[PDB]
Amino acid sequence: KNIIEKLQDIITALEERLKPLVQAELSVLVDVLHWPELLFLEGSEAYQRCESGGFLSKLIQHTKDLMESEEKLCIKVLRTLQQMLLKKTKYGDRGNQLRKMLLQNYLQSAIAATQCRLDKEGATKLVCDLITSTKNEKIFQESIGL
Amino acid sequence: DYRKNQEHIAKQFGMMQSQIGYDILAEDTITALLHNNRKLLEKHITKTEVETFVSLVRKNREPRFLDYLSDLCVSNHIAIPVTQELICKCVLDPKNSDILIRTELRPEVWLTWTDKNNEHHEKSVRQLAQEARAGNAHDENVLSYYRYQLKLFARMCLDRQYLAIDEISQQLGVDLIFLCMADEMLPFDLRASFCHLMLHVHVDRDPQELVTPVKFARLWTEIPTAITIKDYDSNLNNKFANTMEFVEDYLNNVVSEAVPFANEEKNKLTFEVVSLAHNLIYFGFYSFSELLRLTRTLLGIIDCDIVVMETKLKILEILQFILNVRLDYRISYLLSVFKKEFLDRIGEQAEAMFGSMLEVDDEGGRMFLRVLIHLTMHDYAPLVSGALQLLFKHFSQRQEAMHTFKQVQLLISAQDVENYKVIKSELDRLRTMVEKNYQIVKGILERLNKMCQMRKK
Repeated sequence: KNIIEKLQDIITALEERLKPLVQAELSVLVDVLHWPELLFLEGSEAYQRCESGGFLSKLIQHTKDLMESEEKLCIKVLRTLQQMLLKKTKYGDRGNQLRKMLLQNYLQSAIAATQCRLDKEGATKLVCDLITSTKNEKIFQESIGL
Repeated sequence: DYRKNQEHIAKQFGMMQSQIGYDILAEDTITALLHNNRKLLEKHITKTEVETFVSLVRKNREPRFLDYLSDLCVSNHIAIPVTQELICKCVLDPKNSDILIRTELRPEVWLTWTDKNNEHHEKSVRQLAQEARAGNAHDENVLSYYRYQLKLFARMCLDRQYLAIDEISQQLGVDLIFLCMADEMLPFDLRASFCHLMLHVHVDRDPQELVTPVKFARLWTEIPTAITIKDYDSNLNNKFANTMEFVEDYLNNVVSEAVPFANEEKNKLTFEVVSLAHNLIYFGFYSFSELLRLTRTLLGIIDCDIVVMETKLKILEILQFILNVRLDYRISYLLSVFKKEFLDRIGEQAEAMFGSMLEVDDEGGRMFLRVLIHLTMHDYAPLVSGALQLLFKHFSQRQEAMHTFKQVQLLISAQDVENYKVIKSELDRLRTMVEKNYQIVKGILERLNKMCQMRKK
């Protein structure tokens, strides 16, 4: 019947509405990754292990030695890492409150700072290793983007 | 770990095969060589080799030969249908049915063995376990032989080797396996072996089947007026109830401890129970309502050794299946809202759905993120990959839900839609026949081909 038209219209409207908050959720995840130690219990061995950006180094190593394992995972990790070092901006007043609530629940010159932190983690070697090993279009292109 | 070197060594294999059974470390070496090269196993494994191995096991009566024979059934821990069939044929004949220790239930469990001297010794299962715990040559040998025989029997039935399962199940019933496993007095190794045997001989049998959480196609009439949390399970609506109860109790008891993965004896039992739970969940026996609590317990048994890594990977897979079920429930809720509409209120309902009972956690989701972060720092590559995937998925559920809703293809159409039910009915018999006359299969294939712009639909 014609109910397919109404269903598709409702789906399109819902997707358009949810678009403002998808980026907010992605930013919330990026922020959570930015300061991983903020989540784990303070004073625990994980706090010290993750104190010096341990999660960052582990993710960098996995991405470097993970291109063959799963291209999608490597691409997503690279995109998230680039978004983290790519500043931030208001995701819309409608989704601003949602992002704030999500950050609160999941967690009880700045560009230069994060760039230097990523460099210390060893993102330079990551990008150069991705570049000078792979012909896959997305892999090399996203390494250039990073 | 050398394909080229393995092939070069295998080039001259007849000499090694002939010099087997002379007390030299060659039979084990030969088995190790033919452990990964499925092609090598096919080329060098035949009836003669299996018969020679069986004769050597009978003569020596030592567990090592049985373990070596069992290890040949599984190649790369995936399958070996030709080798598995040959091993089952060689080790299932009544004539060879003398090197396997029989088990029976008496008013308890009793194991009967033929002894190396062609004797007939029957010992109580509980009494045998007590003697083995005390420590004795005969008791230790009996326990080791029983463990190796159970492992070999379970391996022989790997995947769907019905030709051997049909006999193994009758030899050791599901009820007997459940009674033996739920003892807590026998050594942990024997309990783990029994659990593995039960999982691989009475869980993955013909009745059970795999389940796909995210059913991309849904029936228009199926969608109800309103889908409650229980609705997603009530609408869906077996016999191993005691097995499920034992699994749940063991998992809960493991969770209610400090350093849950500490004792190797209990570590093996946990690694077997987790595998059984994963198989049951993937089989669809459990429901969403109980699935939430099971996932909460599993996560609690991971927060804050190859066996430990494997158990963590299995728990991660179970959690991923639970997340897929949750995404399916969200899609069902959206479809139910759309059907109720028959605007903006639907927008509010959608925004409130993906924001709550439908949450796999106990601290507002913080537990899942903490567990994923801790696992990410781990060593095992599969564990790291799974943790990274789960972390990147959890915080991006809205996009995945929207994409799923964009792939749902309702079948509200007329009898043409009923063609979908007809196709499902045909595929049921097709899969049943594939698991295990040819006229029915040919007719089903012809009908499917005939059924297959309408081509896109």
